[PDB]
Amino acid sequence: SALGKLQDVVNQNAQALNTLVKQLSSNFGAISSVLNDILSRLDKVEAEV
Amino acid sequence: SALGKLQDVVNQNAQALNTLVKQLSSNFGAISSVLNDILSRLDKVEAEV
Amino acid sequence: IKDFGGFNFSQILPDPSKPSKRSFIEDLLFNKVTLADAGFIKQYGDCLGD
Ligand SMILES: *[C@@H]1O[C@H](CO)[C@@H](O)[C@H](O)[C@H]1NC(C)=O
Repeated sequence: SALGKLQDVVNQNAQALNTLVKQLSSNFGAISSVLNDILSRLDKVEAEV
Repeated sequence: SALGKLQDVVNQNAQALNTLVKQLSSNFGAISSVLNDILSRLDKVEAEV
Repeated sequence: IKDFGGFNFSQILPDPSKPSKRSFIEDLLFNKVTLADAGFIKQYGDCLGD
């Protein structure tokens, strides 16, 4: 019984970690896109000035 | 046999988590450097204008 | 900015073709119900006396 409970806990933790990794990758892609757009706007403003 | 398999799974998960933490720290340092450079450029542009 | 795609957390038994091994451990049924003797334990012992 204890081994089954521990296995279920480990499986739940693994699923949670997979979801966390997916959400982290999505958020990092979004942040990278935002930073690229910010750098482009900065370069444009500097050139215009 | 089940205990050995579970121990191997836990060790693999721990190694993966360590690698994830290292990569996360590296990416956060990179993002912090990018944000610092962006803030410096913003201050410079504001002062120049 | 490296992507987090190489992190594959493995499970124990996600879907191993649904084995469903029936153990059915009958350890409680392994009791020794020993039979009694041929008597002369309470009847003869009380009938003989001294
Ligand atoms: C992890 O590996 C298993 C088999 O090794 C595969 O079925 C699964 O799709 C992989 N998951 C990810 C997120 O790469």
